[PDB]
Amino acid sequence: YRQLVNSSFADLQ
Amino acid sequence: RLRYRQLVNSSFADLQK
Amino acid sequence: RYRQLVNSSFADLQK
Amino acid sequence: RAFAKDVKRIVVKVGTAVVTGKGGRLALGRLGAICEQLAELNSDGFEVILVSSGAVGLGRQRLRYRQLVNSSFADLQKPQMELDGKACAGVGQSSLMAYYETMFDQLDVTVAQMLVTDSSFRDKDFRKQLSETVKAMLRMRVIPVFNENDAISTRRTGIFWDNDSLAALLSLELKADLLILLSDVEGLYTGPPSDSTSKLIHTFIKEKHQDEITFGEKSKLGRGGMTAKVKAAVNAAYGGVPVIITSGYAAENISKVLRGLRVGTLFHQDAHLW
Ligand SMILES: Nc1ncnc2c1ncn2[C@@H]1O[C@H](COP(=O)(O)OP(=O)(O)OP(=O)(O)O)[C@@H](O)[C@H]1O
Ligand SMILES: N[C@@H](CCC(=O)O)C(=O)O
Ligand SMILES: [Mg+2]
Repeated sequence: YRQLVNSSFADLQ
Repeated sequence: RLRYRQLVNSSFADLQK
Repeated sequence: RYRQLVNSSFADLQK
Repeated sequence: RAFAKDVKRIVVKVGTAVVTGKGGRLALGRLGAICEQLAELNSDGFEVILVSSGAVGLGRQRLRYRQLVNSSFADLQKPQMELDGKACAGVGQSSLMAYYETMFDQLDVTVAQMLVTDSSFRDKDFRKQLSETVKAMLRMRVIPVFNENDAISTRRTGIFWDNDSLAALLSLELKADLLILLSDVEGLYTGPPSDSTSKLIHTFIKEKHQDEITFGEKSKLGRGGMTAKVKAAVNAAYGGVPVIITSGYAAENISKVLRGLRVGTLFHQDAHLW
């Protein structure tokens, strides 16, 4: 989660 | 392109599942 | 402040 | 409107309001109609010089989305600050020239990116070379797209930091016949158009329409709004260029003005003998 909350929409891509 | 659209429309609570 | 952002969509944040 | 017969060099001007509609989105509806009308005019033997504006809005919108895509969720916590005082402008001018090309490559009319600063102007020997260049470019049936470079400037006299005045100066320098100032409203009213007290006028008399023109209780400032527009028009008229202010949310109007159908407001140096 923290990773998800500390990620870039570009990263999420 | 469709993956981009899906990610643009998704809700953060949906990026976990 | 938090919950909204959590459930909102990247598009939405662009309002 | 008798001058409409003998005009073969016009300087139209689309303001940011005309170009952009919602959320830094090019008004494809308005811009397309205006470009189509300009292409039809060009074909009918008319030197059409286009002075456009709206790069700042497009740059602001695209740099917004280029922040949120490259932002961390934590960042989304606090409303982001100003994007920039000049970079939005840069990106937006790029985008606008891009659009124009794409559109003018459908009706086969070539355009050139001529960007001029206030310092470049006022430089002796510049007010000429620009002149000659623009003349040759018009001669090969090309439509220039003038603008004010807001990305390499240092202002943060001469041009009035507005394309509207830029239009005026260029028109006087390039020795144009007419300068059109397409805007959102149907012309120069007697104040704010919302209330019924303000009434549209059709000719700007020097000593008549300078007592009931507040330019809105609202002072635009950013684009100088109307006051600036009226000033530009007056200056252009005085130098020897008739100037007409008209709505731009309807391109068809341009043909009516050029053909002569009593539409808009006239800022003519022949006010006494009219
Ligand atoms: N005296 C007036 N009569 C009619 N409308 C007015 C008056 N004063 C202010 N306004 C309003 O303010 C606005 C001023 O428009 P403005 O000239 O700033 O747009 P613009 O030409 O796109 O500016 P720019 O291109 O420099 O960004 C008009 O849309 C008009 O509705
Ligand atoms: N900065 C905008 C125009 C600024 C203005 O409204 O005059 C551009 O370069 O296109
Ligand atoms: Mg203005």
